[PDB]
Amino acid sequence: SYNGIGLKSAKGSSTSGHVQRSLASIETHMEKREIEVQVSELRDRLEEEETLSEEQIDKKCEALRAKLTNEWQ
Amino acid sequence: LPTNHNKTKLLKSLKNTKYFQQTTIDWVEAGLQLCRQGHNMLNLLIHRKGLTYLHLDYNFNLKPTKTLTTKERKKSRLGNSFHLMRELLKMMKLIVDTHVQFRLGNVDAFQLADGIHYILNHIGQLTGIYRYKYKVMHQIRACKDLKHIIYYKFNKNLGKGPGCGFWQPAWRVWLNFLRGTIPLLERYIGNLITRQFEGRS
Amino acid sequence: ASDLSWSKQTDTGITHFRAGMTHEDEKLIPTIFRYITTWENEFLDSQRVWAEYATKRQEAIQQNRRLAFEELEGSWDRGIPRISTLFQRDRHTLAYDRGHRIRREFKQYSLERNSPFWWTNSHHDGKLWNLNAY
Amino acid sequence: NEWFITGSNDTTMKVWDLATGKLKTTLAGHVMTVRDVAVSDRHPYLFSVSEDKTVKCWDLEKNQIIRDYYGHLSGVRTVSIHPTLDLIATAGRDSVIKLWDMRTRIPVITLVGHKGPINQVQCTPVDPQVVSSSTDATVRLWDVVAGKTM
Amino acid sequence: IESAGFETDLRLSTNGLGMCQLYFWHKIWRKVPGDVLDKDAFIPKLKPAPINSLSRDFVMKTRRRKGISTGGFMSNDGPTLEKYISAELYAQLRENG
Amino acid sequence: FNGKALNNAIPGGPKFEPLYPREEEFNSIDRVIFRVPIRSEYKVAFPHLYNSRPRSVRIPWYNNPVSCIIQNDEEYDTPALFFDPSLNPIPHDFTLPEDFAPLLAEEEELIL
RNA sequence: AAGCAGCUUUACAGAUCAAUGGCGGAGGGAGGUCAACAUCAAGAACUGUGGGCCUUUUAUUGCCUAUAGAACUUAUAACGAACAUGGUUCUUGCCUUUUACCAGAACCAUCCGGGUGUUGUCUCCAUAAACAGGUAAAGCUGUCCGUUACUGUGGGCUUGCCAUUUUUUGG
Ligand SMILES: O=P(O)(O)O[C@H]1[C@H](OP(=O)(O)O)[C@@H](OP(=O)(O)O)[C@H](OP(=O)(O)O)[C@@H](OP(=O)(O)O)[C@H]1OP(=O)(O)O
Repeated sequence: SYNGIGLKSAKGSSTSGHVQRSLASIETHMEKREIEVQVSELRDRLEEEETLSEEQIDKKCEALRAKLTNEWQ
Repeated sequence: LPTNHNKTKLLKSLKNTKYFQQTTIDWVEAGLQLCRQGHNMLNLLIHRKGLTYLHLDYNFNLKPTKTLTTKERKKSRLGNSFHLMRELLKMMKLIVDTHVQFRLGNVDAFQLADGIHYILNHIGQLTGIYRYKYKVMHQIRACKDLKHIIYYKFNKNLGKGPGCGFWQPAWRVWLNFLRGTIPLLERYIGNLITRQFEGRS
Repeated sequence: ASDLSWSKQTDTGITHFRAGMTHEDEKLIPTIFRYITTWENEFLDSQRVWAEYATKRQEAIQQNRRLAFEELEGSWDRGIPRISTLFQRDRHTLAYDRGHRIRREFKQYSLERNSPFWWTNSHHDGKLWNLNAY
Repeated sequence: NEWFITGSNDTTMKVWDLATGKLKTTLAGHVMTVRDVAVSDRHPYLFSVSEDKTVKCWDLEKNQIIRDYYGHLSGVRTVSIHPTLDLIATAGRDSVIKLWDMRTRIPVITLVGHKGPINQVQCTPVDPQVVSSSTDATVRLWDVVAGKTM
Repeated sequence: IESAGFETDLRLSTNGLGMCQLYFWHKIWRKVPGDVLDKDAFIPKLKPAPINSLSRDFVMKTRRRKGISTGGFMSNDGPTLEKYISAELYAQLRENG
Repeated sequence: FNGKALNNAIPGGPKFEPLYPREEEFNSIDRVIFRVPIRSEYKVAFPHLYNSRPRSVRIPWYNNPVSCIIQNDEEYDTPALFFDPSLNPIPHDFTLPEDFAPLLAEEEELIL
């Protein structure tokens, strides 16, 4: 049985077994995200340039956050 | 798998007696003598049983001389063994007689090869072995199938017609048949000949 | 022929054809199923020709003429039961034949060789097929 | 002692289980009533006298018939595997014990002298090597070499 | 999923001269054409599914293998409504947008 | 041998009886992605992959390397070593004695 | 790879014409549609010799090691690059019962053949091969016989070559 179509055997059916193929077939959220980004940037800046102490960076970051808040109502 | 301790063969067990003798003859003489001796042996098998009205012709056609009784149809039927001998000797006599029709000067070597390839691909027509042993049909189908290959590789630019005589693989198929039914005929004819001499158990 | 791993699962389209009884000749032997009208195509036609007969009978009562069967020709061998039953020679005798279906169906319990047409009766239904064109 | 086989009149020997009482296989090579079954001691065989006139050998590494001992003149009733040689002792209705070489399937030594059908044959490793008994009320002790009732 | 024996196809088309080696070390992953959530995608049964309805096919049958679906009908995809959108306002806003 | 053991035809190959009479949730069309119709040449090529339940199946010989044999079929005109027309083109002090010869420098003929 | 030194060889010129010692010899080569005996389906799988270790008395099993050999087929596993047939049992077909069958399986066999080793015989061609002991077999051994064991010509190569830190031309 080629392609699983034909017989088990030509013997038994008493046919020829000649199987042939058929020719018939949100805004608030966004704002928040922005704020976060800004904060991150600030942090990065601090890291880059003179901010081994935490208080400074934290302070600056806080200020930035406050500013952002003010801006968004 | 073949047997490994088969030191005995047939002809090697017959050289070692005082009765068989070695010689060198032509193949055509060996074939004509096996035709003569096969005719004598089948004629004596017939004539020991008393079947003197079955005129076994020289081409190994068993024909009743007269129309029979039923008693002369019961003793004059024979099994697959005797008839299988008769049909293989028909086959061999066709082979040897085509080689004789060559050797006499009548027919060409090309026409010999086509005649042989006609024999070895019409055993089911020229002879009649298909009757008494039906697995011969396997080999007959194979011979027909070899015909169907060889006539469309011999005749690419030749079309249709006789003349093809590449008889080698059909010859191999009938030799493999004989390889199979040497011991079959040994047992069958051994039982028949011991019924003729020794008798029924 | 179709995929016998798939054919026991879904309604496969007829994607292949196995050859039924090949002969060496190319004899296109006609088959009996093409010369027998299928049942839906008998029953829609039966509703049509019996609507035509009931309309012609209502008109022939309105015309007060007896409906001779030279008019129904052409529709003489159509419909189940056949129109040719209506003008057979024993219609007054077969007027009183009731229960003939099961009488012909229970012949198999009292006959050794029942006819294989246990279901039809040409006295009450007529010949439902015609194979003289086959 | 993993199993015991019971030949029966429905021609089908069945191999039952001692510890559980289960079937495991069914050996149905005969066509007549299986009369005697004798499982070998030093061979993985199973000799099954039926009244098919056939003594069949069942190769228990295969559960197949391998050998069929023909030569009995009527129905056979009993087997007796000689426990320290390669021969089996089959006897039956034909009043004569046929010894059988298990290789060549030849009736080696016929044992002549019982009158009626022989019912039960037993083999010993030392002479009397065939202790048989028949319906003529005789328990004959056999000499396997001489073929005579000792 | 489309190369179920591309190698033997190149060998049997070219009568033995071709040779194919399929590999996945540059681990590339391409979008199947057609949407997942396309419930109005036609699915054939014996011929392969069309291209624009492939992914709807490639979801569904795998779901029927893993038991997350509930039968051989065209529903039981992965919707937003089954996971969290259970109140009617979220469902009607998602279908109304 | 795989075509015989799997009831399975090859176009040039012979047909046999099935060695096993095989009849009848898991492998239903509900759970089958139909992309590649499994031709029987797959089931004879890779017999353990494309066949649910094979047995008595001999492991088929997976391919030889790509035989690039040049046929030299020009009328006894080409030498034994030459650049065949089907071959792709290729797009790319210290002193010693004068009598320092290569190996096999005694003979001139590269081919015979 | 020219040569020289060295080693070996045969044709030798040579010392004894001894007692030595190597090599070779102590009844040939090619074969043959010659046969006889082994042997050829497997822990990938084989034997020789020797030691040692286990039974309740060291016997037939079975291992660990040491070395010398494994011819013949074997991996897309098999003596055969080819391929028949028969038996039993099961399952199909043809069916009208059996033989004869369809055609698959399983387990077995039977035939045409084949390889290798040894022994022997046969054919063709040749020709100190002397004496003594045995086995299943041979210069196996003892006595023994040619070139000859101490130089040179002629061939072959298993080698080396054609002072300035680590070897051979000075602590
Ligand atoms: O009858 P066709 O279908 O045309 O075939 C015939 C037929 O072959 P088949 O045995 O297969 O039928 C002949 O065989 P026979 O009639 O002799 O039995 C054979 O002739 P030969 O055997 O004598 O050779 C002949 O072959 P061609 O005529 O080419 O020699 C061949 O014809 P196709 O070649 O067309 O098949």
